[PDB]
Amino acid sequence: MNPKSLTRGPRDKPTPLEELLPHAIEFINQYYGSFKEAKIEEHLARLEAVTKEIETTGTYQLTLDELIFATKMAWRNAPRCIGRIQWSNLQVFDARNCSTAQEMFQHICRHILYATNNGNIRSAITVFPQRSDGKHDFRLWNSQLIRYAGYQPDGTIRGDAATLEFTQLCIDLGWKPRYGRFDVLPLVLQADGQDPEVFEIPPDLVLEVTMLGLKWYALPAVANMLLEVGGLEFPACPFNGWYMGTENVAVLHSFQKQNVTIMDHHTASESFMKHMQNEYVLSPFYYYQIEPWKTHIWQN
Amino acid sequence: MNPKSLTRGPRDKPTPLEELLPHAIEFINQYYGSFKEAKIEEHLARLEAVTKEIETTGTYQLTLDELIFATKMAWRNAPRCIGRIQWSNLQVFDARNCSTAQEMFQHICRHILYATNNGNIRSAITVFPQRSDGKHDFRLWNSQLIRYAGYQPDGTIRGDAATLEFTQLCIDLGWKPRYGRFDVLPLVLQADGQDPEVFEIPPDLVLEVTMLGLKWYALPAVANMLLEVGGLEFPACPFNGWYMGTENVAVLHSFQKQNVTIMDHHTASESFMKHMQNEYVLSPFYYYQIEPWKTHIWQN
Ligand code: HEM
Ligand code: HEM
Ligand SMILES: Oc1ccc(-n2ccnc2)cc1
Ligand SMILES: Oc1ccc(-n2ccnc2)cc1
Repeated sequence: MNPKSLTRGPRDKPTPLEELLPHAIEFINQYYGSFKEAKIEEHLARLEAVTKEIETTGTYQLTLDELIFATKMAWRNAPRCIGRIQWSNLQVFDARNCSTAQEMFQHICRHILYATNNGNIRSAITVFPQRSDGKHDFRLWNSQLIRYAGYQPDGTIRGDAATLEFTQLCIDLGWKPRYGRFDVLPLVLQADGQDPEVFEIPPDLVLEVTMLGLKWYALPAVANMLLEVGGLEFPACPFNGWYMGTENVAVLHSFQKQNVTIMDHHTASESFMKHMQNEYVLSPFYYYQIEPWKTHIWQN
Repeated sequence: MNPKSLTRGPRDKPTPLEELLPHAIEFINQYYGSFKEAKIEEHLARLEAVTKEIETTGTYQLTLDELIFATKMAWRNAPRCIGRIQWSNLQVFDARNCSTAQEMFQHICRHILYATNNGNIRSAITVFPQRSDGKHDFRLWNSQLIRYAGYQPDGTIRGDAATLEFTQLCIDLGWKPRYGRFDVLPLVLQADGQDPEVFEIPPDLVLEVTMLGLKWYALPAVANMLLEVGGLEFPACPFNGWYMGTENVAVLHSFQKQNVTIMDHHTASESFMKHMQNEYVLSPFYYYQIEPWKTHIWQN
């Protein structure tokens, strides 16, 4: 077996041109090939401009349309994603001009607003600036945009056991811990390679389904993966879908009763129909990363 | 003399409760004693929960923090390890929820990525699921994560003489032998007691220092030892440090010239300083095991 690593790690220098160029050329071919027999002269013109740009700046910028295509192909290329059957139902937010953690926060607020849509969940991805030298990365330190804290004496955990470590990190970063079963964690946002800053999510932005005391948030958003395309790496690119029912009877009932989208049969059929409507190593690809608190060099 | 065996062998049944319990109790004491005079009520609460768990499930689970403490104390307890002077400089990856060999492979990929760190080596250990009945062991059959193959007519060996036997095993397992001096061996990974599966390491994951033709890999990682803690046994727990210069002038020069960490005086001083920064029979312990191809019962 020759599996590939599903993880893409940090860099300390820009991707070498002899490495970047072949990957860019190949992505551009994939993009223009999606037009089948059309746009040969456009394809060649784009190859030229991208090459000059790489040779002159050391890197290159995707067009918006190339970016959109890439986010959708990367989704189509996600082996375990059940939602990838309707990969054309994806809203893209272009945050590649983002500079600060405060601005990252506002972009994420918009994403959560749009995607949650009062319960009528819509799939979205927000793409922050691409990796340059690897010393100025944008990262979300959260695993998901919305997730409950987990607190550890008897060895048992209150909250989400999966967030024990990250929760402790937020505390260490000055976040004030409640100790409930359902405390929504703050966003921990890193911009331009700087130390991360901590932002509470406005509670009204968090839609929850009450199930006994049980409760859960409506929006499943992956915060911590990296988008690769044409040799470019985007270490900050949160995306969301909607929940599968499986990840109990009460749950399937409560989401449906509160009108929050889940992947039931009707939704599967509806979203696939909408997908077919739009019809009028793997790359690009979403990689896992190393948890950033294990690799970050603190400014202070 | 009453030396202890440095080897810990296989089991065919779970550790008996009358044996496990005293060891768990003692480890918990060691863990809470590291808090000196604090957390007496927490200590007692943990003793209770661990005992009930052992009595009800036949075993118990460490908290993440207990696991981390154990990996570091086991390192501190390693008699021949020169690096143990800075035992607090250890990154822990928790893979105790691993199920398959494919997943083991991805965890090891992450470990190699993190630890190699483009040459700025960082010490890490990845802990796979603990032994249950001894019939579902996770094992790495390699002695090191990265090591060159050794090929034997005149009785001389091409490659690493220390891997003659394991190399032959990989071939028997269907791995296609080149016959160079520096062929990186595949990972041979056993999950849940099943027959091992063979995985080529992605070449880009392997950092090498070119010294004449001489060459060598940057990352020294022990693949085949067992971590013991509180009566629990972890038969798969690869860890790495960085090389000592001694294990030639050209070598010390080439690593330093390519910026790959070795235990020179500066590094010794730097890592010890970082260690002191963190300051704000033996158990736990790393045991040797019997080479698994000598004990494994083939499913097919
Ligand atoms: C519209 C609803 C969607 C559904 C129902 C869905 C469902 C899932 C499920 C069930 C998994 C597997 C998780 C596990 O292993 O337990 C998954 C993984 C994943 N999803 Fe989605 N997803 C959706 C949208 C998206 C979107 C919009 C993207 C990205 C543009 C995406 C990218 C991924 C990736 C990269 C993974 C993990 C890697 C892998 O699949 O191997 N998904 N998704
Ligand atoms: C950071 C750099 C490190 C250095 C320079 C270092 C160096 C060494 C050396 C020189 C040996 C002796 C090998 C021989 O006998 O020829 C050794 C053995 C060993 N090391 Fe390390 N080591 C490091 C990190 C680690 C880590 C991270 C662990 C585990 C968490 C570890 C655990 C051991 C064990 C168990 C042995 C063999 C048993 C024994 O010491 O008797 N070492 N190490
Ligand atoms: O913990 C999570 C959350 C959301 C996930 N997801 C959303 C869309 N696709 C996967 C996956 C895993
Ligand atoms: O053959 C090896 C490789 C690495 C080793 N090591 C790494 C860290 N500590 C020991 C020891 C022996």
